[PDB]
Amino acid sequence: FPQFSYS
Amino acid sequence: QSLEESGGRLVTPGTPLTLTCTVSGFSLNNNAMTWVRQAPGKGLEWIGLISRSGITHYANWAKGRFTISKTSTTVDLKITTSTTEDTATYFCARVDYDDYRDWGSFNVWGPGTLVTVSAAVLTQTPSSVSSAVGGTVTINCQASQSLYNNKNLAWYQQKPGQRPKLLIYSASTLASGVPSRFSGSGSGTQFTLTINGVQSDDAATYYCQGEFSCSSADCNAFGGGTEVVVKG
Ligand SMILES: [Cl-]
Repeated sequence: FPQFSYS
Repeated sequence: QSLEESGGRLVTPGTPLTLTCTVSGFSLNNNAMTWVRQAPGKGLEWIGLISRSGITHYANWAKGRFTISKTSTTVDLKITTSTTEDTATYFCARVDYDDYRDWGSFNVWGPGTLVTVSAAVLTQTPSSVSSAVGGTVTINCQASQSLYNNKNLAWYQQKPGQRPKLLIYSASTLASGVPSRFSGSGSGTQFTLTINGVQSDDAATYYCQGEFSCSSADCNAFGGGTEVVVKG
């Protein structure tokens, strides 16, 4: 979280 | 509070091209940006997004043929190679999340920039509907997989030739300045948009949009949209 900030 | 986009570009097949989205009244340091395209006469389709720290995510169709980069005030979309299938209006939009919660939605939209070159699905029904003024309109959105947080389904309105406008987010939350005659419901993989007392100004196309889990699917997708006509 935020799931966008991790690949 | 506002996004600005570059002009319309008439290009040859096979030639690289960069679209710009300029941001007024916030920093991309604290905001994620997403790109969405729409070919003429057709519906919204998600391309990808850039996180606050700068991590990119693409739809599966788009991976490799689009690159999203940014500075603090501007985000870009490089089209590596341009085909006829890239003929579309490309919108940028602010991605609605912060450090505490993730609303899933896109709440500020650019005016779009036309480009003429010359799994997770949302099934949205019906494809079109006609309503008497004062009538009731239901639109259904059906996921193929549960959405991020179970409920990050948003609805947008789009009048012809105008950008999309956010109405409902997290399934049932009415956006700023949206009339209460709109309301949304559902959970899991079934959601409905209702218009109770439809008005001549409600004539538009409505898209549902769902946030999924990035590590099992495209991070977002849209329904195919519903054309709503109002008979008066
Ligand atoms: Cl260029």
